[PDB]
Amino acid sequence: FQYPDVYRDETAIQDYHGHKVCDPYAWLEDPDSEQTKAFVEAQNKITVPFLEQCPIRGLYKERMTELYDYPKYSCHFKKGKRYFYFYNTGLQNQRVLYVQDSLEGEARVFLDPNILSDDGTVALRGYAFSEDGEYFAYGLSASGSDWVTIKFMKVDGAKELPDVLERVKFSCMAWTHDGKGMFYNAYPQQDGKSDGTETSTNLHQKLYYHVLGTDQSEDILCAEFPDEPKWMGGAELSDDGRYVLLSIREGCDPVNRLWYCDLQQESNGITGILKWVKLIDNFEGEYDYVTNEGTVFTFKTNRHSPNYRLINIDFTDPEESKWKVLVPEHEKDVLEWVACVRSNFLVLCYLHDVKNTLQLHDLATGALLKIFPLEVGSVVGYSGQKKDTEIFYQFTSFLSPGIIYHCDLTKEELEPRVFREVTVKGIDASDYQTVQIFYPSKDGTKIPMFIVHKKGIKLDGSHPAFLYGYGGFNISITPNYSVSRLIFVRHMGGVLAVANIRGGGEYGETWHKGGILANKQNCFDDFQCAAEYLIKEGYTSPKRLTINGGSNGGLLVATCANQRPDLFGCVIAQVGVMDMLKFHKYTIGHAWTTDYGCSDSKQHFEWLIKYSPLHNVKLPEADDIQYPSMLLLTADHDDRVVPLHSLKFIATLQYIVGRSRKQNNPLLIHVDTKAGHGAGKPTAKVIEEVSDMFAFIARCLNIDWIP
Ligand SMILES: O=C([C@@H]1CC(F)(F)CN1C(=O)CCN1C(=O)c2ccccc2C1=O)N1CCCC1
Repeated sequence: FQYPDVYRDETAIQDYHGHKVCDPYAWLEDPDSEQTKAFVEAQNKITVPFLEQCPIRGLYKERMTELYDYPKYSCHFKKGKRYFYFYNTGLQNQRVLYVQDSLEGEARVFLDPNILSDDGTVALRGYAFSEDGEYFAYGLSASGSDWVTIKFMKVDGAKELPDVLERVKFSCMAWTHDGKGMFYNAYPQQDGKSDGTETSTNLHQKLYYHVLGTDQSEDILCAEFPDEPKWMGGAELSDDGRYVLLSIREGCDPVNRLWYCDLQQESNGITGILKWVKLIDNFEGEYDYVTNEGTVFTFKTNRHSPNYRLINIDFTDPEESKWKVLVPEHEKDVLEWVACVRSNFLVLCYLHDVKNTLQLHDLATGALLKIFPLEVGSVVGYSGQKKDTEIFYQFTSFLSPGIIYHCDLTKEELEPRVFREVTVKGIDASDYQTVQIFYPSKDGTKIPMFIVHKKGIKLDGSHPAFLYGYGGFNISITPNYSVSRLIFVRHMGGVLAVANIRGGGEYGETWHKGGILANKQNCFDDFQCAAEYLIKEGYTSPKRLTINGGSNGGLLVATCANQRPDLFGCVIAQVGVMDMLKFHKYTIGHAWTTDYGCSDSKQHFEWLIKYSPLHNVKLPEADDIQYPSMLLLTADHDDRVVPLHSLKFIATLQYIVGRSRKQNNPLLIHVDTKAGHGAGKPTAKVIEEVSDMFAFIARCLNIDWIP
């Protein structure tokens, strides 16, 4: 196979604070052009076959269907007088929402998204029940877009209502307790397309209030910031449903603004812009509403608390030099989330060395009452509200699909018991072993990393290791269950390894801030030192190492291949960011500037320019050295991270590095149709994806298959 001829527009010179930089494939930024679509068809025209010629691709796909064909369950959660839970019988495209009148009664289907699209590309995204639990609202995203459409249903007898709301994106959903309507966000009718294939930027998001039974055209706009195109304010009601807490965001940082409105002070209902009272009118800290008792509101904050803590604010006595610390910041443990339950019970879930821990405190004083026992892993689900008298929480780990626990908090002795549990026949945990080491980075900083391998393997660098990482946006990559990665471990004798490099939140905002802006390069160094570790201690070798990542992840893997291509022999970047110069001009990109910086700033341009994947591709100077096999994966409806990044990055690779004679390794790309950034991808498509990713690896590193 030969790489297709791509037209280079050498006249595309733009001036960044003096420096002149060329973008000969800037024409790839037009999704609807004939040239772009020819480029796309042409690339998939050489990748599809390639991927299909590997026989393992069928062995993998077959083992995937089987092993992934197990009952996936969500936590039961009570709304009103009925119970609810999502459930997938095994290989169903999208999870279904079942309902029951009693934890012991038979349960029926309440919402089956599977009947709205022959191929599972229409998916539920976001949902909100009325306070009474008698009305349901849900948004559905087509083809993977972020764009959503909210419909309404009457819980009793599952009735469809004529209500429909369009042009919704990154919106909240809050029902007033009077059950009259719902708060939501929508954008201004922009010229062009609005289905997820466009790249137009998103600004001027407003807060509107839909009154059930009316046309969207009659909705009440409740808040807008016309002087600030980027601010995005979500709303929600206090537990007593008297206050509306509006959280104003600008960028992806864990900081917001807290404005409130005493519903009981509105001259006569919600008739327009609200009389917002500006409590926290600055972006210096995160304020997360937990619950409130009267005017006393309790919020999870990080204000002078890198690891987060708890505070009480009386709205009558707002002055900061008065807030009362309920639960002080833990010197080393990070406070992930807090939930109020059974009125005065508080459930906090900490992150102790990238491991979740579940405790239970007293809202009144904050004293610790109980510790819920969990193995090493992650708590992935929870269900317990102020009015509930019971909790439900899901536990997952590298080797455990999941365990749902239950707990009746009305009992004197708080003893929790297994509610639901599920094992994946075909796999035997006792055969694998999880270890967590701490390796040092280029600067001394000890970085954590988990490693799953079979028991008994001899460290002689003879195994193919899959190294994963993300690094950024305060996201913490904790222990999860991936059948698709285990198969790799047992059917290709591979070594799984996940690194928690700086930029993430595993260690408060100081871990987040140590891998962003002027220190972004700290994650690439952090993630490189991980390959060097696995390789040094004989887990694997350079030619048999694979590094995956997507979104912020994919940028990481793409930059590490550009900086140290001699370290890995395979790279798989999914829907990643590649153009660090023009990234902020698309869809919601402007919100990422808080982690990367802005090419618009003479000072930010210098950090970016040095690592921007698309602008640092180079032919290795050493004779015996070449680029690792690379597979970029992206879809046409990814409006989160528009395809132009990968599209442009691939044209560049095949040209600069691809066309030389010493480069035997492949530089392929695969553009999926009817799929977006990742969320909501139907099962079928999911399976198909991993089969490629791993087939590619097998053909590239020449890996045999182990029955
Ligand atoms: O998608 C993203 C970044 C980093 C993230 F944290 F993962 C999520 N993200 C965001 O861009 C998230 C965008 N986003 C908001 O800012 C927001 C405000 C209120 C409600 C809903 C939303 C929402 O989806 N990226 C892809 C490339 C790297 C960053």
